[PDB]
Amino acid sequence: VFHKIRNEDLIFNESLGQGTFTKIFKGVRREVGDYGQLHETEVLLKVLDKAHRNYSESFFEAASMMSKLSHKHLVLNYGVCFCGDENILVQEFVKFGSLDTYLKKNKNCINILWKLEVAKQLAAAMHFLEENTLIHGNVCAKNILLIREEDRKTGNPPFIKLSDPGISITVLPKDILQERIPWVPPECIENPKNLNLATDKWSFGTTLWEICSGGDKPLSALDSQRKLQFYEDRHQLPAPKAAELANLINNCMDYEPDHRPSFRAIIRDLNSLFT
Ligand SMILES: Cc1ccc(Nc2nc(N)nc(CN(C)Cc3ccc(Br)s3)n2)cc1
Repeated sequence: VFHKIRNEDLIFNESLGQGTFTKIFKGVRREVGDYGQLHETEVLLKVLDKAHRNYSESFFEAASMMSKLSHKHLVLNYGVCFCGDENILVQEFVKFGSLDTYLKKNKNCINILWKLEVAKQLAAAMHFLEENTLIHGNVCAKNILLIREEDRKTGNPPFIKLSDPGISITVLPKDILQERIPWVPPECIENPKNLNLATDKWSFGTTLWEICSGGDKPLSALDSQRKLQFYEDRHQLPAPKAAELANLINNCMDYEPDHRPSFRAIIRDLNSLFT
């Protein structure tokens, strides 16, 4: 059960765009913080129409269950505003935003070791979720949030978090799942009830492809029908431009869900690259 935030303490400043049946804003939350200090905290606001009751309930149940598992690589949600005809998730505002946009804005002038570090951090988050048997179901590079850039002087690496899960693919329209190929795995295209921890291993592979491809979207040239044929003919993605993780990508994007490796195994594989 999330902390309730009053509409009166939320200021909406910028309209940023949309997610899946959500509207996204930058704003400020007025709050009493540590030592009783009054703060105006920057927040990322995700707004759902309460008339889409099934979507809203799925969205907030997913955010709540994940926010019960505090972890350094899982986004902080401050709470929720049951805000009239809308329900609003109040999330921390991450300074550098989504990783796919970041990589594009930096023109993929990012070395493989940076990419490896981000993959290790995501894998650490996913291992924690796996140990907690919590399915995320929407792993993608847009949901990797960059808290801090690398600092070459100190040797500090970039630092990421994984965003909230959003509406479950067990509730979303089939057309949305197909648009989300190749993040949504083939078994969930066949039947969304096949959602399983194995789903996240597949999507982790697709996410690593995105990271290695500078924020390109795999299969962007394919409409939904060509994306179905992609899975029918059992194709794999092409090796990304930075090919060091291509084997891992393909091992995670296994058409047999039960064969996808555990996140402990994935981490050991990541740790073994470059001796
Ligand atoms: C330009 C800029 C810079 C930083 C941030 N900060 C941020 N903080 C959080 N917590 N999450 C996100 C990304 N998630 C996927 C929500 C969004 C979906 C669509 C958009 Br557009 S933002 N961005 C946002 C915009």
